[PDB]
Amino acid sequence: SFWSGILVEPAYFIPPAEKALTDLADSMDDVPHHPWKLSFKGSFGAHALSPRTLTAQHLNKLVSVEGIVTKTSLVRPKLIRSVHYAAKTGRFHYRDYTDATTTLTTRIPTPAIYPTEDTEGNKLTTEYGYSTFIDHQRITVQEMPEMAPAGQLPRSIDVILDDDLVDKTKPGDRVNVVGVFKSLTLILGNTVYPLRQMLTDFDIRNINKLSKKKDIFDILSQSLAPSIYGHDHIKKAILLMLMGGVEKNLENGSHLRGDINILMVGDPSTAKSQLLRFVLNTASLAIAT
Amino acid sequence: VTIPFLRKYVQYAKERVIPQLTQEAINVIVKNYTDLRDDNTKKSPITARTLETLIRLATAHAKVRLSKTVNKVDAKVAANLLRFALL
Amino acid sequence: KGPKYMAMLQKVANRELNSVIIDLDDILQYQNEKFLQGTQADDLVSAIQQNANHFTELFCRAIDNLTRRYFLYFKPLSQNCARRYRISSKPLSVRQIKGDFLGQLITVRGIITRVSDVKPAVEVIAYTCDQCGYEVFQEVNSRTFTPLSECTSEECSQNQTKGQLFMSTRASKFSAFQECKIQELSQQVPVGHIPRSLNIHVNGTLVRSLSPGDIVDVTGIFLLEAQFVRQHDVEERVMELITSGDVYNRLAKSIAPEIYGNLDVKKALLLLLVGGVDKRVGDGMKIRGDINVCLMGDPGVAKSQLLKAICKISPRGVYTTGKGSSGVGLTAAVMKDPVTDEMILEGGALVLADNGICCIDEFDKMDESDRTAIHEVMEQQTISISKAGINTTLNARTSILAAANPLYGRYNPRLSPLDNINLPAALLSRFDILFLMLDIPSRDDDEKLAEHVTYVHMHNKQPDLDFTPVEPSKMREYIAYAKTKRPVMSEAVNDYVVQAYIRLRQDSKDSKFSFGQATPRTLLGIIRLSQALAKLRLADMVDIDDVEEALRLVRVSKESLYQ
Repeated sequence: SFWSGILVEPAYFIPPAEKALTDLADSMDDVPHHPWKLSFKGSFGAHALSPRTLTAQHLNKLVSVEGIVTKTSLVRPKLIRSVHYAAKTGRFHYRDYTDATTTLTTRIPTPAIYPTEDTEGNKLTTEYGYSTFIDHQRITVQEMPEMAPAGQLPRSIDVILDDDLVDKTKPGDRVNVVGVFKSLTLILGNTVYPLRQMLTDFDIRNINKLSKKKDIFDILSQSLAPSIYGHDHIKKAILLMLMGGVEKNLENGSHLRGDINILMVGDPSTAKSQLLRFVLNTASLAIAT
Repeated sequence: VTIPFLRKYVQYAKERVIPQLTQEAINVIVKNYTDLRDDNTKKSPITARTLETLIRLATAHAKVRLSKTVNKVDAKVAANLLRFALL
Repeated sequence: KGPKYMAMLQKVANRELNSVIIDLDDILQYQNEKFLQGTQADDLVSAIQQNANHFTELFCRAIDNLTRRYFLYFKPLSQNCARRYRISSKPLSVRQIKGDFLGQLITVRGIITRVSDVKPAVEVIAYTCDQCGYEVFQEVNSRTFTPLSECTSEECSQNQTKGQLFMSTRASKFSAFQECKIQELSQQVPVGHIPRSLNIHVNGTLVRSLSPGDIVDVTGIFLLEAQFVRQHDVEERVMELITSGDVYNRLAKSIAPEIYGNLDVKKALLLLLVGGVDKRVGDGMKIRGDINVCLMGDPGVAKSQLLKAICKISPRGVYTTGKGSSGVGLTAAVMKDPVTDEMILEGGALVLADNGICCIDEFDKMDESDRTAIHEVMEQQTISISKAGINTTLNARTSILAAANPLYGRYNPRLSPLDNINLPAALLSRFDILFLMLDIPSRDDDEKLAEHVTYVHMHNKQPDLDFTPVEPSKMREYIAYAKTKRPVMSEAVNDYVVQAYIRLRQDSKDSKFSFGQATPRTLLGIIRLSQALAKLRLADMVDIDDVEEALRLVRVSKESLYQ
């Protein structure tokens, strides 16, 4: 029931668990003298899905979604508490600030005006430094090009980020975010993890049977494009090109290049523009520009 | 041979087998690089980066056959690809 | 004298100074005096470190117990006072800011590339009236403000009339405001990352303590409101590098071992990054104590690897290019600031790399505007500009490493080297060492280069010779220890130097394989290379062994053309 309540109502199940964690942190420590957060991992079942299939259903429920990030905004500090000083008497005052991104449930909106005046009416100053600052980030993530049905458009979503995890995001890397699909539509990302044909046991027997014959390479190079006459050694190099290298990483030094690069020139009469469609439609993942 | 077979072939070679060098394929590629470093006087410049690309392809062929280490014929087919693409 | 703070208050009452400096060492000693007498300490050093903007407005009234004649500033405690009595002042990076340090006093270390002019920023606006006489004063805090045309005096509240108010530029308190961009240090940045910047807003008497082209340690609060600025196990590591024997050849073959041979070219690169001795006559004339090395070669041998290894081992090494933004990447251009309505100057590649190796890849692919600025820092140490907006003299002590190729890619034996090299006589006449790294195909020597590249591509380890390649920190420490040496030439080496110079000048002063002539700058470079060779041997004197090595070096630098 606790598992089902976490999976269907995290707004009513996540704050008592973090209250228990803060009480356990206070009970486990006996020295004198801040909140504590939580994080999850593991299989989700039907909650783990592609962002293009992410729709208006299961709003309140927590969503695990993987993909590729496109943008990472500038780190921006925000005020959650502002302090001030009264020089007429030398006192100190403070005010707190709340919004819809600090709690999972929506609180009653309190638009607290910044104090430009005292309640008595005296002058005051901005005590910059005793007032805490919490930085936030706004990143965008869309689906991976290998799992998505390539030919369509990618759908991206926005993640609002807290102070804690602001140094673990960069564009160009495969990522898997875990958050809550709140709609004031965005996800409140609490857990980020930075990180295709199925193989049977019958296909492995066929590739193990074709591993020791010394006539395999020529017929595999000839079998990629039957609509193009000739050019056997060029597609031999194209076969060696699309399979790859080794990507050797040296110890305490720079990495070594495993990728190969091919440039093709000649008269514009042949199938150089017809070979790119074949290498785009037959590779594992390919991008043509 | 067909379209859904070579994709599985390429990804199984990419995920399982990593090839390593042998003494039988170092000397023939050393001989080929020192013989071409001919082309500089006749038709094309040969650089140091090309040394790296001359064994990358060998490894390639050695992983096309998915053997655990390289062979002399991989360097021979890389030299044959070089003779076709250079001359 | 006696109570120094009351004496400083007497000095500000004598109207001789306008700056107040408060240290934490006196606070620590007063805390020790109060704690050893059994009294309550009630810690100040753990309270000054957080929210100093409230403390600079709160302790100012305690000193005082609109009419501020002085300016209050702070300075933190050093590490020597931190280890004593057993933090608050650590050297912080801009990548080490974490976001949550907004309001702590921080000491940042870095180079300064962008500075602005001193401008008066108002703090309080004074308004005067002729109807009541009560002059009012409003306080501004942001970048902008609005004019208070409505009267808020104590006499116009109980009145029908609400008469016009005027502003006073004399009774209003101003401040010498200046913005600056601190940049991240070169060896403190991580692997692959770029040195991002940060903004520092200074006010008052600290406004002229920041001249661009230097390394600084800035201590201030983080809103950056600076308060104080300053500017600039190991013996076992140097003695175990010395005791192995043949220190010069070991340090030569230790740097860049992923390439084949060329011990002479990279031996002169070792003498190039060790620098030499800067000589001052003390009569208003300074000569260069630097070397500038050319690498002219045909393709096929590696050129960017040696250049990258020199910039990776030596600190403040900046990689440049031939075309692109190079025209603005070698001089200070002008641009509009996106945070405020002012024009700032963008610095080139010669200003963030002040004391170090400045390298140029594809030297013949540049233009005349790049060459006229490269030759100016190649001859002497100051940048001179004459365009509209800035007319200053920029100090720069850099070592020029250049990599070039001929007119037709490779060399030509039927062509003269003055016709093979497209650079003019004044450029290579200033160049003391030019390396004709020419490749010649052979039967025996090419196999070793092939064996070496297959050995380094087989695995990351070096060949099994009876020598171990030294890590970057040890020879970096050796270069920093050898740089403080000041060698003095003798008379027995003087009589060899003048005879070799006379013979070289007579031999130089006109055929098919000839190039250039003997200049006194080459003699000065020979003297500088002999000083660098004596500095590498950590000697106080220059022996006869350095000049005979330097002449052999400069003659074998051109001896490869006969092959």
